[PDB]
Amino acid sequence: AKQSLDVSSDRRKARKAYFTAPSSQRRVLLSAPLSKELRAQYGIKALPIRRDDEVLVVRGSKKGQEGKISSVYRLKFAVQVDKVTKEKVNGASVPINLHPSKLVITKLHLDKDRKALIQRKGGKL
Amino acid sequence: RRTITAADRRMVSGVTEKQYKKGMKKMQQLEKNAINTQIRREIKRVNFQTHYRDELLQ
Amino acid sequence: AISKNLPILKNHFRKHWQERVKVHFDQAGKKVSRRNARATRAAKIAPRP
Amino acid sequence: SEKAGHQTSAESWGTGRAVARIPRVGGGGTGRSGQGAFGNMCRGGRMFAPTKTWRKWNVKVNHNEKRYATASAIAATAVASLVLARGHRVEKIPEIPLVVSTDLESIQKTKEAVAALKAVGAHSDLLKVLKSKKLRAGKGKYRNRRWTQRRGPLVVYAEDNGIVKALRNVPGVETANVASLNLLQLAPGAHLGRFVIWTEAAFTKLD
Amino acid sequence: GKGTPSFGKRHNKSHTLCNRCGRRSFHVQKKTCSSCGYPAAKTRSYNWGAKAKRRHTTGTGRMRYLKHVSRRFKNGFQTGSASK
Amino acid sequence: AAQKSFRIKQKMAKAKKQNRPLPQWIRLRTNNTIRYNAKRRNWRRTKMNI
Amino acid sequence: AMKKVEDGNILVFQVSMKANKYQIKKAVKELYEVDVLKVNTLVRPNGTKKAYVRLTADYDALDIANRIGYI
Amino acid sequence: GVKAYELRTKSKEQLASQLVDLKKELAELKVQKLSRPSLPKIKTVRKSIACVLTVINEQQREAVRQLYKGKKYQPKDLRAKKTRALRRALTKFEASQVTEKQRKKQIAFPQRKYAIKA
RNA sequence: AAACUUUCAACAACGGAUCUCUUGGUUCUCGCAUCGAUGAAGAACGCAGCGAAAUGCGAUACGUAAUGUGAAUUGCAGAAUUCCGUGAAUCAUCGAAUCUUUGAACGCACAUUGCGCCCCUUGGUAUUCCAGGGGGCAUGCCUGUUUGAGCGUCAU
RNA sequence: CGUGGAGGUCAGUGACGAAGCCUAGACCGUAAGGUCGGGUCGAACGGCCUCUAGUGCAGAUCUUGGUGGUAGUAGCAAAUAUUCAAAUGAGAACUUUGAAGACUGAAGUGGGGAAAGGUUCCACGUCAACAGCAGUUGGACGUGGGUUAGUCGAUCCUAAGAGAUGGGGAAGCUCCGUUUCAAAGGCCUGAUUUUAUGCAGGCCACCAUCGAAAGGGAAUCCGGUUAAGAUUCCGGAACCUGG
RNA sequence: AUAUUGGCGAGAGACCGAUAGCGAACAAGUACAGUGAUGGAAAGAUGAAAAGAACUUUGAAAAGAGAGUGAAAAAGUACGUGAAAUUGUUGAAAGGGAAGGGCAUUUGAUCAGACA
Ligand SMILES: [Zn+2]
Repeated sequence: AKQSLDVSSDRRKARKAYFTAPSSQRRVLLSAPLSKELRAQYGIKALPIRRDDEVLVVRGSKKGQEGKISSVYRLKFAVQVDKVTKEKVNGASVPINLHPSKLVITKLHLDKDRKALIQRKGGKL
Repeated sequence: RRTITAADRRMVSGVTEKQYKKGMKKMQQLEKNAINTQIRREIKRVNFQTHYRDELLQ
Repeated sequence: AISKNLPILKNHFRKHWQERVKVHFDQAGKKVSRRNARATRAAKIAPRP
Repeated sequence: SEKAGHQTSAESWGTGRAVARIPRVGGGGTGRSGQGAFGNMCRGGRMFAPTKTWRKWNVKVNHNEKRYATASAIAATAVASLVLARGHRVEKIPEIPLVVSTDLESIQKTKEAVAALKAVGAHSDLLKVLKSKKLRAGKGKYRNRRWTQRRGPLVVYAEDNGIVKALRNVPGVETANVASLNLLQLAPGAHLGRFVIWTEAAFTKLD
Repeated sequence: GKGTPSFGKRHNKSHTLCNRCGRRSFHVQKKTCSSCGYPAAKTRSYNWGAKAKRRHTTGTGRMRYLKHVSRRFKNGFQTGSASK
Repeated sequence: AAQKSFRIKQKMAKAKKQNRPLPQWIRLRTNNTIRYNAKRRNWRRTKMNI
Repeated sequence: AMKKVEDGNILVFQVSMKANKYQIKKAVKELYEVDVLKVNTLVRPNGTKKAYVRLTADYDALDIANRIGYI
Repeated sequence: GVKAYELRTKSKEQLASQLVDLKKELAELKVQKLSRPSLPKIKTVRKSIACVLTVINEQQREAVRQLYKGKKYQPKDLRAKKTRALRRALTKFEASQVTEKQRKKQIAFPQRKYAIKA
């Protein structure tokens, strides 16, 4: 149970601060866990998502289908993954939205200020 | 001497003149439904002329 | 209406008493407010009583 | 609110029309003008004798009555046929008083306190309190009263070194000192008997 | 009549747009707006028009400056540049 | 009238700009419930008071 | 507007609201290095000011309309 | 698409010569817009115009403000715009003025600190 | 005997009740004190690559600069490595800027986007006439500078 | 007996379908009402011991909302009146073209305005709604086009009047009054460029400002021209004012 | 120490759950009426994701019927559940100037105990 009067355990005050979050706070809401390879390779349980990762779906009807993060859509709170494709009736394809809690990252798209993001969280290089 | 029409800008940004007809028909149907339900109410409370005459005395 | 064998009681409620009542819901808010002003006045003046 | 339905200036049309006598929103134009107001029965009016903020929220009890009820509940704790009939699983508990040693007051880790409760016999009671997590019924569940558990055993120390820090987290288990023995904690929901685990520093303080 | 044949003569306006409040309320035959008296100094404020105070009270419109004083107190009314 | 001022012609420009349907790609937005345009008017029915 | 161009030598601009028939005649004299003998402005009802500037005979309007690039 | 971090360093006449190029390029991009559906490139011309015009303005502002360093009445713009109350109230000195009775008394018998213990 | 009327059930309509939901409202408690002539609140008009509103904003116009986060916005259209970076973003932070015509309204007005004044420059041969630009011109009162008025009154 | 919430308990029930809803299907209770089976349905909900209340509807010319019978009924009848052929069209008593027939009959069913309206003006496309029948047509619907002034008006004057200032009333929002009981202003010359003036040097003693798109008022006509614009644009020919 | 139905920032509720709660959960003091002072509404719910129906056929077209999406079109923008008044269809039945109701029973429909 909480022990402060700064944070609120109210349902309306929590869901409002979720649904009207800014587009720089939705980044840390959309996070994903790492693999058994990546967790023992870095030392981080979960990172904020970033486009052009390589990901795997562990819950849902597309379980096992790996892919590449095509465009993280933090307005519909989701992320369209390549090779996660619904054939529309018109012969075209649409990418199917996944929520990033139900993903798992396997091959990461590193960068500076991600090699700092790991090391502030206590990982390796 | 135009290379710009009405339709030239709107064929690029979103809508298409076949789907525009499938949008224009939906507004005029929803304008009917919002003008029906106002006449479903105002006809009851409109005869209340607060300064009537009742023009028959003698 | 003077109905029964009851005590003749006077209630001073002719006025607009509803706009001026103060139901003290503060009674346990401005006690822990006071027990912090007896701590800021215990820390600001540091060894004095 | 004090103007909950009185932000509308209406006045009746007397008698001489074919409509009711209630204050009607005069004027014209929009769909409103012609409705009723100011009544308990009009749509969009005040309620009947509206609920005011000066009720009797808190109520007095004679202090000796409160010390009577607490001393009654403490005595009702120590009968086997009350705490079992209250709803606590006190079946395979060897002694109804259930005094433990005073080394419970120095425990600090919840892993090292839950085993200390399972040893003295709350193993079929913590399971009772965490297999019983159900959802609240009706409109309360969106007023921060969403879940509903049962109540568990109440361990009572005499001077704490993190026993309350240990058992704050586990569901159902409550802590208390012997001063401030709560009637709300001791007969929860007006039913007597509560599976109270005394430590011996408390059980010799209770004298 | 006094009804329909006397509703046809209504053409010449007696109110025009006000320059302070912007609604069709500036009387012309004596030059005084009725939603806020324009050649007078203070706006027409009233306590019996308690709903009318909400139609023109503060917090209604844009507040091009008064929605920054709340933020600008919280940083001590500080000056100078941000940082490096 | 035809001998209008400029205060009226300043307003009739906005009155001619605010007389069109809602743009059709607004309804294709994500959290958009705006079905028709409600403040739309024409000169037959609701006279603007100026 | 492009029928008025080839008839005379009459450029048709949409100008600012605060122009006063002299800043028009001084900036259209400047930005094109042309010479202007008549300017008639009106307020087109979109809140716009449309100026029927007539370039002096010594200049074609089609040469300026092809130099600008709006033909 | 001009950047302020390299636009600060230039001279004044180069910045005027940059603004009188962007004001031509906006005119040409608005000529081309009549015979084309869409042009997203015009926004990076308007923001470049504003990025030059901010740098010119806050260069000249600093050129005046450094000229008025320490002079007794610097102008109404370059004063620190606090509220209306905070300027019409007293300073920290004119509040901390005390007369020579209160000052001599407040250095003669000021507050002492102590405790209550035998 | 059908039609018809009435009763009922299933199926379909009209109709939006009930059930369940909730980024809203109400009431209570706690902390802090900050509008405006450096031009406020309020208002008119205008601004997006494609908006009529809500929101934001001022001819630098759904915004500029600084700082922080470090790879988007998304309805479509576009730049795409600017992606191991002086750097994406309808982001957050906000300390520097513009801030249209107004408004206590401040040159005189106002049912007018009316009409002068003074200075500094620019062109038209140009102290005077015209035009473009830049900054000025209100009243009441306080302190001081300057210039005066009064057989009010003093010295020569 | 029941309803909305609150404290316990049933380690209650539930996506293998919780509430709700329907059933001349069943059972229990004299009843208040409870329980089951079926169809629909898709996320919560009861029992018992207690606590609390914005708690039980047929009515109040009840409030809001919905729908009946009356009923395919009353009717859709002033302004003389329509007809034929063809054309696009899915379709024509109703649109257009022609041909007839008429009417308004110059205090017009004509040609222009003022108030007021505000884009209806005009072209292209179109008929879900509106045009109390119809509809391809329209003052409707969608998107674009259009108003050009040295002279015609406002701007500039003054009327009836409105209204600051000097003041004087008024606790005061503000009230009186408009030249009064104000020390109320502006400019040629010796000075003539130190245009500052020393006097020269004085001239009514005046006076904010608003108030007419029909009063007063400086000057423009013709001929073309546009889908829509004119004494405005084009061509030619005139003027008035300031310099 | 005291007050605070305003502004700003918070924290909670034995309160209400869209005819309630502020007039406003929604482009609300907006749409709208009045010359004006002021008066002032209605209006939330597809689905997990639009995967919003490709294609064929009749029709001038609105749409229909297949086919397809869907866990569900008994979820197709008029979109959760879909009550009643009211209405169509088919079925059952009855009817000499009302219909309804009470007690008993014939006939017709349906339900039943197991006494397996
Ligand atoms: Zn006003």
